Amino acid sequence: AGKKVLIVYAHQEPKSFNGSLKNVAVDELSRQGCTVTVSDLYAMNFEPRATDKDITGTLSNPEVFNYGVETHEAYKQRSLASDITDEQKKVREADLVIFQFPLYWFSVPAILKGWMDRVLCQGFAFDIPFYDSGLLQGKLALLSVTTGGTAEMYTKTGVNGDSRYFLWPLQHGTLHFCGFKVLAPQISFAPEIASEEERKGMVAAWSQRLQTIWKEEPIPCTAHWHF
Amino acid sequence: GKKVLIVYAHQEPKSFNGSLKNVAVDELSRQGCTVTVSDLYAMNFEPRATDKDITGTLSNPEVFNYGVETHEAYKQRSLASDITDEQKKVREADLVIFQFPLYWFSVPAILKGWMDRVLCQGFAFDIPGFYDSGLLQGKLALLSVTTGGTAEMYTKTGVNGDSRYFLWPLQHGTLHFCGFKVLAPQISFAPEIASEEERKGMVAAWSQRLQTIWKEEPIPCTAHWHFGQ
Ligand SMILES: Cc1cc2nc3c(=O)[nH]c(=O)nc-3n(C[C@H](O)[C@H](O)[C@H](O)COP(=O)(O)OP(=O)(O)OC[C@H]3O[C@@H](n4cnc5c(N)ncnc54)[C@H](O)[C@@H]3O)c2cc1C
Ligand SMILES: Cc1cc2nc3c(=O)[nH]c(=O)nc-3n(C[C@H](O)[C@H](O)[C@H](O)COP(=O)(O)OP(=O)(O)OC[C@H]3O[C@@H](n4cnc5c(N)ncnc54)[C@H](O)[C@@H]3O)c2cc1C
Ligand SMILES: NC(=O)c1cc(N2CC2)c([N+](=O)[O-])cc1[N+](=O)[O-]
Ligand SMILES: NC(=O)c1cc(N2CC2)c([N+](=O)[O-])cc1[N+](=O)[O-]
Ligand SMILES: [Zn+2]
Ligand SMILES: [Zn+2]
Repeated sequence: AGKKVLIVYAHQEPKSFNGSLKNVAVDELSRQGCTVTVSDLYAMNFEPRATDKDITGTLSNPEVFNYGVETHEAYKQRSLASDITDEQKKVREADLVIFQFPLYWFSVPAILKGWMDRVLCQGFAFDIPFYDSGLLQGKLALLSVTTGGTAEMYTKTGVNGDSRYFLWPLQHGTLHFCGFKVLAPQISFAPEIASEEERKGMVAAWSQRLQTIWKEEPIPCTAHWHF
Repeated sequence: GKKVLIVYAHQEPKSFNGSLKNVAVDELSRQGCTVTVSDLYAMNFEPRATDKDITGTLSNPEVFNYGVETHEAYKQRSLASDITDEQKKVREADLVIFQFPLYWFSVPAILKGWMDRVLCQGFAFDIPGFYDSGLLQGKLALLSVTTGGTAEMYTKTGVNGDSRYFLWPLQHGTLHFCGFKVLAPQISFAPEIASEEERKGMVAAWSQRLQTIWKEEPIPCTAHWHFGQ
């Protein structure tokens, strides 16, 4: 009872296939009785750049600027920019964080990379001394990604290599590092090339999966699993 | 008459990344290379991929698709001038160096947005016309990366796994995809942790390698190189 879900959504176009996957997730989780929140990064015009503007008032060291150190101190002293702290409050509350994005250069769009860079700061998401000691432990995360390339292109012997290869920085380097349990990713291959029956199939496979995500076991987020 | 582009992503000129950038400029300049630096934070480079990147009529205003609309805008010469400025720098370069701190096992978002917006279809690749037939064929690229984690942490049985694991999306998914020959990356491990002499050692090791980069062969940018299966 009482689950909270955050969808971090990174697509420019509401009528896009990513938009449809986002809306189906909202409708399905909402129908289940979940509390749902969406961060529509493009709609918020989310700032992706990691700068000194992220710290309100005086800097820890004005002579030489170190983003990691200065955000860590600002977090502790409650003087991070309000857009960062609004996102952190959403993450703190969520039991599950879904990231919904098109694959850009085997990775996340820059706007979503900037959300990770700015929101997941030391003191909040991890400290030194991460992974299993990571501060977001107990939370689930699940990447829902769309690609331009077909499934066949993303195999061990295909041009792009296994899709698990590009997931490692996101799943292990980021999500696991912060203490998340990672659910198996949802990959919708090459929707722009797909038939309208296929696109419907992939959208329904997504909603079908959402009906039972609370029963899913996390993946073993290991080198072995990805490689 | 070699031309070099450094795409540089650090907020602070006094940083370790700034030092590596400066010795690259100094050393390449001393050899007689033509050198350009794109200092992204200093340019306040726009990382977001939006419809502002296209001037003039969208091909399909009703449903906006960034890849389609930028491809068409490239061909029509209606991309925003900050994108076209960077493309002219890439077009002219024999060697592109990326210099950046590792952020979440990847590039900082500002540099990610440079890749997302500069390397568009028609310019960097076509469908078909990618990997070994990518449009930037004949050009060299080199990642010069700094990390918070030490070398021990970035081994096969280290906490982070091998450093080559995180290089795949950049080296293969992006640089090789666009037709670049990729040189072996320069990784400067954990400079904030290092001693004064070890930081100097790492700077001098970069300088020293640059003296001879024109003699280097590219790596085999393969799954086996990155992953050893
Ligand atoms: C900078 C950049 C870098 C990229 N790098 C990579 C990369 O490294 N690797 C890779 O594989 N790809 C890459 N791509 C391709 C990219 O991942 C795809 O273009 C994207 O995933 C397609 O998803 P979409 O939401 O944008 O689809 P859309 O084009 O918006 O939708 C596909 C079709 O589905 C339709 N649709 C919408 N909703 C529904 C619904 N309810 N039911 C049925 N149909 C519907 C739409 O009308 C549309 O025709 C890159 C693209 C860009 C722009
Ligand atoms: C959002 C974020 C995400 C991150 N994710 C990762 C990650 O996934 N993995 C990881 O390993 N790390 C990660 N880090 C750490 C990051 O990679 C390091 O902080 C960065 O690489 C350190 O490089 P720097 O240039 O900033 O060093 P600096 O902060 O500048 O410090 C290095 C020292 O070298 C000194 N120095 C400068 N020039 C010279 C010179 N000429 N000779 C001798 N000494 C000199 C400086 O004064 C300084 O004391 C992350 C950091 C942030 C903020
Ligand atoms: N269709 C594809 O296979 C494709 C398409 C694009 N662009 C056209 C959308 C990109 N990409 O931009 O990196 C990459 C791939 N890819 O398989 O690595
Ligand atoms: N020093 C490290 O070990 C380190 C430090 C940082 N931050 C403090 C600079 C990050 N990181 O930001 O995810 C990651 C790692 N890491 O090895 O995966
Ligand atoms: Zn892991
Ligand atoms: Zn390759």
